[PDB]
Amino acid sequence: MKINDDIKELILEYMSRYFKFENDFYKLPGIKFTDANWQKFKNGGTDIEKMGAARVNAMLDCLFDDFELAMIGKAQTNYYNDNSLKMNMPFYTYYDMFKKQQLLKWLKNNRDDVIGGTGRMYTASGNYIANAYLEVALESSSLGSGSYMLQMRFKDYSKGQEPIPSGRQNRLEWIENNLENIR
Amino acid sequence: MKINDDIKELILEYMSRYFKFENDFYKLPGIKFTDANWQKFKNGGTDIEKMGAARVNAMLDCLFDDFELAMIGKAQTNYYNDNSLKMNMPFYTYYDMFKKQQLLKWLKNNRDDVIGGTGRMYTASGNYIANAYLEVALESSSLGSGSYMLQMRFKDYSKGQEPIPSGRQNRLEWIENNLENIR
Amino acid sequence: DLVLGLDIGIGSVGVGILNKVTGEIIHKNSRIFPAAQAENNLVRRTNRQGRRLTRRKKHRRVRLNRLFEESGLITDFTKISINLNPYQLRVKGLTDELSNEELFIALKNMVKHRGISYLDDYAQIVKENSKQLETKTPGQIQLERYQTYGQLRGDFTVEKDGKKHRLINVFPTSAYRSEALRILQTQQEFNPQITDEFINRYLEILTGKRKYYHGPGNEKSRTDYGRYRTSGETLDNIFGILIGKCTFYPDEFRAAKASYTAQEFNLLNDLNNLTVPKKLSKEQKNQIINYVKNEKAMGPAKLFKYIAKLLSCDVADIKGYRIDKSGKAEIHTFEAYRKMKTLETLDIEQMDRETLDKLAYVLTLNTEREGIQEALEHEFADGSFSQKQVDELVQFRKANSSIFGKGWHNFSVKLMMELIPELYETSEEQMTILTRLGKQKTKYIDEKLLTEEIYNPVVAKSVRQAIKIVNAAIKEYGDFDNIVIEASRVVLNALQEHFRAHKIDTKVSVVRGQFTSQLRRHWGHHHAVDALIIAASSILFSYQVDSKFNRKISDATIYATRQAKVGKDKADETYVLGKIKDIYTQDGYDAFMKIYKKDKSKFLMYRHDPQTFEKVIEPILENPFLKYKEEHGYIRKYSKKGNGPEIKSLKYYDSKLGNHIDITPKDSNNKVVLQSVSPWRADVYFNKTTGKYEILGLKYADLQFEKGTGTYKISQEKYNDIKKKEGVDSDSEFKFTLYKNDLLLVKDTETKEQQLFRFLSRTMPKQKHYVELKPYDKQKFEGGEALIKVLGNVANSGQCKKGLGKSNISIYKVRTDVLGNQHIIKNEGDKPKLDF
DNA sequence: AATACTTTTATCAACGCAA
RNA sequence: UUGCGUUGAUAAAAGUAUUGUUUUUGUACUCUAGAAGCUACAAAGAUAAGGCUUCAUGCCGAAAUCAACACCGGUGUU
Repeated sequence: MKINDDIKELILEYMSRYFKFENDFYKLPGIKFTDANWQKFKNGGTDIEKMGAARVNAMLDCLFDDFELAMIGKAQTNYYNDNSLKMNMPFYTYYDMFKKQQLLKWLKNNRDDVIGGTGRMYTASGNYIANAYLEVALESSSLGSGSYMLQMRFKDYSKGQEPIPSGRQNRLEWIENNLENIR
Repeated sequence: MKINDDIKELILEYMSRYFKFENDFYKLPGIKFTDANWQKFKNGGTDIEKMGAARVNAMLDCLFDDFELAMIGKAQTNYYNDNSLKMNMPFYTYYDMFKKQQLLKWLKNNRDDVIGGTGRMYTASGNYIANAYLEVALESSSLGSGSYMLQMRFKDYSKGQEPIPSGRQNRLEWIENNLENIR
Repeated sequence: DLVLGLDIGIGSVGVGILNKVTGEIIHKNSRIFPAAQAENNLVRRTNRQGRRLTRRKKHRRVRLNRLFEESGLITDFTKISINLNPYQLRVKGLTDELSNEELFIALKNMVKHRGISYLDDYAQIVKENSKQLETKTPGQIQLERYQTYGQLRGDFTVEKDGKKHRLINVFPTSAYRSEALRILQTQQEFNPQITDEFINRYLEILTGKRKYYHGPGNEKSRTDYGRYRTSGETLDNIFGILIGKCTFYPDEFRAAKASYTAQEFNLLNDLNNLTVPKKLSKEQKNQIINYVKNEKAMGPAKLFKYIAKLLSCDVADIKGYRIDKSGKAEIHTFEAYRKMKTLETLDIEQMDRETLDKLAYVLTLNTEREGIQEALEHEFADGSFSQKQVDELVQFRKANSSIFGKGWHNFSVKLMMELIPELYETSEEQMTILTRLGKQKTKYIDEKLLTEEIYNPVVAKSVRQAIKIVNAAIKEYGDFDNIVIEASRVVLNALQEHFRAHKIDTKVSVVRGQFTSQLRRHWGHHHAVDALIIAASSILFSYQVDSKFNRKISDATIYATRQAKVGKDKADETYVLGKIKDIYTQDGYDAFMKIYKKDKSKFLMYRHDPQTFEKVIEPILENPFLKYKEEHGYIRKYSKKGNGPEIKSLKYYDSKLGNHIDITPKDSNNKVVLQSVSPWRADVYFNKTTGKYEILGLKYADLQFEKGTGTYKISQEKYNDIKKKEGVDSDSEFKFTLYKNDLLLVKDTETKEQQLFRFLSRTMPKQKHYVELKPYDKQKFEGGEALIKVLGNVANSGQCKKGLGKSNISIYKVRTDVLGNQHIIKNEGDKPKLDF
């Protein structure tokens, strides 16, 4: 894990994904910006390499799961060792590609083990957002009291007004047919 | 994972585990201490919550693997939510218990893909340590040229003065035989 | 030598104990519980069988999609145009060719609205709206309504060339089947891929309906609300297990009133109660039974004439008969046996006796064609009933609704077969024969027998709480000599049967409240000392805790929000909207003046269309909306020529946004919320670093059914999110949890003062560690009453809301038993319970 | 959420007739 | 207290219809082919947050039960 400006663009992109109003994100406990400091941080003003470690590691944890903070280090490892990837695209597009490849390996090797559900995210006033993302886990890596060790977090970008079905078979089949509308 | 007073103690304990001199640790280019500030950090004079993000994550990235920060997050959840765990041990003892639990759960289910190897941790002297930790990893979660997705490092606390048997089957039999000693 | 006295009220039960010699007061307390109002299971049952309609509507659409996909007509269902007119496509495709996508939109709009089916002031309007179906399909009716009046759906009045009347979109479901059959026959003549199995499967999708005696479920779904039970069985009629049991054999089902045995018993008991100047013998009884059996026309008059000629005296001498409303002679005949002799295809004369009892069980329970046609297969012998016989008894039971819809006898056939040989010879009633024949927890008293015989829902809860108080008292203070109490006779008989079968005599008695009011007038906490008065004729509190987890999480009403600046805002804030419906109504005009006087710019119309707000400002000034309605029609919008739309409603910025659930859709533009979210419990934490308590707060909405197994829990990461919000540090330690009506002790540490309250909730979610407290001794906490030195005063309204993150307090949890003996704890467990 | 329609089973009350 | 016969209330459970609230899209109205998203109408999606397997006349989700812990329906104590 390294902290640089690519992590700032990744934080800004995923904040733009899960939160419709920005006031819900930067006023969370642990992050706790003001409006002037947010308009300074968002507009390239203040450095991220010199910020507090607790504030950066609280911004990284609300948007990524505890397993998705492992694929950021491996994405940074394979991204700073290839001239064919640095010039073409930014870091978050490669991160989305990495996450989708690991999902494809999950669906190939361990297809009768993949479970999922709707996730809810807590905003800056405590009132949560029902169905903020779609969480996808491996049931063999269950841990205890409803927490999983291998877990991912997607979001659907679909045009048809038809929600994701419930049950293990219908949800797995929806994920298999719509493997392009999730980022 | 959070950054608080119980992360500095884990960093200091793992530095005392892996490096033979402290001067090999705090002069690495990501960390870059001086001998006054290192004793100020080692004695409790500074705050780890307000330190620079790149330096703290560089320390945590040098000492730990990319997969074990996920285990740090999960262990922090289980550790802070329970009372006897909080008030009967330090955090690094429960972290080693968590690591051993996951290792035995790894060997119990599918032991045919567990492989191991030697570890070479670089220092600030040009040389390094040829064998300080033992790597154990899963063959199914292979990424690229030499990268593994799921991986952990252990240390041998045996007092028989015997070297590591190289090869897959013998090392698997040795780590299964010595399951009560390594931490 | 102790006396127990109980005061059994609506929402409280008082209890006292005396010693009967010295008269000292041993114990006195009061149990307080909520009253079991019957309005809550009505809301739960209404929403339970109101979600099934939505579920089956959606499943009709799913089955239609699978039908189109399986027959090969449409492959993918993404590019179907939302913005066509379905009614024009229905009326057009009666005689033309629709190209596999217009047919989909037509048939889907058909199955989204099918009609009523019960017809095989509201019925007068369906009578008016059904005469035009003699020549037109409902699609034609709705299309002419659409292109004549503009408006199609709802119920709406309109003025035609003749007279003002009413239009309603309800048509019977026979016309929808006829229209769909014509459409599919024409499209089968055009499209040769519509098979006859396609149109049959579609027509079973359209007009399919379960029956009222079938209930929910499937062969493999196995719900316990209809048939197909979870025990592996399968009923025929889900009301066939609700039939009550016999009076003297509590394992036998009752007998049908129109069986052979019930009518034989009723006639043999009807004329043994008849005294003739001295009772009728066995021979004349067998003769009159054979005379009422073999007779085409019997009655109550010809029976009296026949007994008058059989004993040869007269008719008016006889006394003992059952009189009627208007004074006559009423006596049982074999009415269902003489009526069942009018069947030409099946002969009942040489048919068995038990077969005449199963034929009345089937014809008494089942009322439809499919019920009787299905309940003649499993019960009876295989065969034994031809199809013409089955149809003739189906139209027989449909023709006689008053005879077979009477009900069920209060005895069984197994018991009534033990008296019919007896009341032939010995001329007696049923009661003397049953008297001369005699048919009729190990330490504590169980509640299953006594709540079984209470049916008022307010009384049964009080009865069970009094039973629990009695069980706790005889567990604590040995045994008594008197149990005096205060629907009423059955607990007397239950306690008497309990103590009588246990070979220990205690005087259990009731007393009237007028006597006790007389005692209070004569002799000179409200339930306690009055229960002591009850036990004298011969404190502590115990509340009931509310700890049920799945309750109403929020409203079901969907609200719309907008981002605006109303009044004195510096930046854009989110605002919950409202709506004035039916402006012409008197309440709509009073509400319009209520919004209009305090703020003019709260309306959305004033900010976006101001020109037409200079056409609503004149009828409120110089004319109020109902007068303009009857004068010129509705208050239309602003245009150059008078073709602007009408005005019936006005939406406005109602309020600011507080507690909610954000249920905004995928492709939305504004935030869409659910309001009125309620709290459940609170967890109490403590840290030795600062030395003050922290208090979480959970809601009903924070838990969910989880994603792999379906168990109801809250995970640890979401719990840590709620811990981070509410100000609880991560190295605090967990003390206990508090539900509603739990007793909470607050003790000061500097000057050692103690009070204890009841927990209510965790109000004001802007400050931290604020908690609402209810009083211990009373039920109102009214006034500006003072408290201990650290908390303060009760507020002006009567609501105690205190921030318990103080610097000197200490907090304990009190667990009172049913008698009120308080046990004070300080540390419940290692980890709060999250999995249920 | 909130009005229209259909059906079954059970339990109390109140009056009359045997006890 | 047991049986029968009428008329009144209550309770529990089941099967349907039409709307109401809200989101998007289309036409009309308004201002200059664009915008505005107020006022109408018509479609399509949702309707306590959510979840399941049996793949379908599919199913569950707003009631009641309540002092805890320890020892073999009973026994002990803050």
